[PDB]
Amino acid sequence: SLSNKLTLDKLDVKGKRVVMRVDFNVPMKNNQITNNQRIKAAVPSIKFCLDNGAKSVVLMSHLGRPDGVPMPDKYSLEPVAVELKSLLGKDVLFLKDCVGPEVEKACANPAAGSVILLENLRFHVEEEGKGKKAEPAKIEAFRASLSKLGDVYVNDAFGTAHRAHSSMVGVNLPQKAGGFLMKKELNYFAKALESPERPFLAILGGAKVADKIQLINNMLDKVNEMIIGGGMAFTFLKVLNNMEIGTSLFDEEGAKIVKDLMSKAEKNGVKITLPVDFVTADKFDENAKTGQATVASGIPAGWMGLDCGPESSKKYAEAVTRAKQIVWNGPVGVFEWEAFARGTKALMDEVVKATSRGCITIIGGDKVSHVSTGGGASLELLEGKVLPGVDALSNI
Repeated sequence: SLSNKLTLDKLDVKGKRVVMRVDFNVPMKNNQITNNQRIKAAVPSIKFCLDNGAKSVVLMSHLGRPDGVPMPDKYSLEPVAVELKSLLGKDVLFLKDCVGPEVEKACANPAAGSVILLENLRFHVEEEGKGKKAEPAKIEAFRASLSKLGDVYVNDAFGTAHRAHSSMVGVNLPQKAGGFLMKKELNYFAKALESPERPFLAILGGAKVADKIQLINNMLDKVNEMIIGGGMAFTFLKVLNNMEIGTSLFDEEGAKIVKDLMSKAEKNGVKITLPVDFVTADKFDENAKTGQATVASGIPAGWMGLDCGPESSKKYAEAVTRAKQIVWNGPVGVFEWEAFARGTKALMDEVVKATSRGCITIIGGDKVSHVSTGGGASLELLEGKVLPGVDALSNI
């Protein structure tokens, strides 16, 4: 909801220093970024600021969960600065901290047009307001320091909008505006949820049932169809079909409530699509020996299902084909491992094809309508919850 919040499009930034919270919390391997989507997504906001004469843009974010200990050897934002420099065609000055005298001096009056990226906010216990306990006078000093780094604050950190952390809710500046990414994300989910195109399909995958209960319930009140996929589905199939599932994931708490989810699906007229066949593995390994199973065959003892199989992909494809809107959150298989990526890659293929014929296609965690930068924050929007990062924006 941004009708009564200040937004970047109406913020005057000419000759002003902008401190901007972003979600640059990007997947990483051996200090190489493996998905730069979250960095690219902040670009419109940054460039609007530069193009309208900001004196500076100070970007701040966390990365991973270093729990309030400075971990520059493992969870440094420095690779992001390098990546952002390409994206912008502008020098990015990387500061090895995010608060204190040195950072304050670097941000006091930078050369016109400067883009500055601070180090991981979570190197300070005062950001989360807890660590692996915070002191109010320390949290206050942390926040007072971030508040010096610009004249105006912008929150473009949609992916972190569910976290009531100091950089998200604690910044004390007269004007705190929602960025273009904040707006775009909220608009898309608001349209999808309040004015859906129909049939409305949700594809939900993931490992467990018990932590997805509220999500599933809230989705059942809005959708026409739901795919339940990923390791979750083994819980449903053991309960509903007494499928023999081997060593695959089994949610003992979620098993107890599958009856109730299906009851809600039924009274709402929601067609549930579960997988019907599987790619099995002999261990939880990328280079495990692999096989095949169906619901009817069962999964042989000692083996686990790590991807859906080809007939499940035809069934998932039936539901995609009928859809005019799709919201997909969670994997249907362990696609980080190529042997177990076919179900996900096939489903992505159908979803891309649906976008080509006019289907609204929303993915979370240009061949689709909207690739969300929010995993958890979007999961929170889908369960009907408030976003502290949005609430804390200044009102008009």
